[PDB]
Amino acid sequence: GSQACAKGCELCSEVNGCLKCSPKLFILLERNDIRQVGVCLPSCPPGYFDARNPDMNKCIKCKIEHCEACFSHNFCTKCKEGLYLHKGRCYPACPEGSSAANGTMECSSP
Amino acid sequence: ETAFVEVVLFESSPSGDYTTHTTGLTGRFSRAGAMLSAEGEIVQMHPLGLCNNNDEEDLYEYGWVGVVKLEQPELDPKPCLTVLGKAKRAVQRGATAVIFDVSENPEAIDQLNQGSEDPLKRPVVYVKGADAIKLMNIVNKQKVARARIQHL
Repeated sequence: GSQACAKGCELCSEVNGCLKCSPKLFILLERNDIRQVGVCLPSCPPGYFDARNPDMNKCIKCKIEHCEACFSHNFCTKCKEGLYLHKGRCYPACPEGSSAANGTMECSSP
Repeated sequence: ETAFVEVVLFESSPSGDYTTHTTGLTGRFSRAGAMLSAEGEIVQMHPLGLCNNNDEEDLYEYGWVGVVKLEQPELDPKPCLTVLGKAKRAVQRGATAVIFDVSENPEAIDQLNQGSEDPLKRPVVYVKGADAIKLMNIVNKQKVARARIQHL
């Protein structure tokens, strides 16, 4: 730990990595081994989404499976081709209950 | 209220036997949690790592030992959670124990030991000085480590 912090990082730690990013940038928590370190990014990597906060910009891991872009960690906005989107989640087949079926791609009725 | 912390590094041989290497360091049990023994896989948590929505970042197998290096209070003017809040969150997320590094934030000790509420069912331990530096050195260098918290 012989050098200053990272490019877009204004508050740094040896252990914790980056603590605070430049206002435009996003902080992302990277788990490498035991360590969890802050890292400053211009954009969120795939798997993560753009959690737009008034206090800190975060890249948050999406937890929904077969999802390419999610509104939150458990709600999904768009599902990978060619899966159907029921209540925030992705399915290879519309769940049991009513269903879209063109119905362009989102499962309604309930 | 002394807590003995053993950090265990382990390696597997082809045969199937485990070789271990252990180092000791000391801390104190805090009133935030029970004064019980605990053992578990070490997981370092970033300050922001126990915050809202980030919590559900990843899932760990139940029974991990959270390790948190606290920053100087000016570097964290807007904490998402109190230290107690962080401990509680960690335990809710399957921590068998929580260890705080309070060298840069000694004041946190007072926040841990002086709480109006029910102490957690799991141990909350803090470390400082050479012990904290030792623990952090292990955390930084090693890929995997098991922690054993002993006494009282």
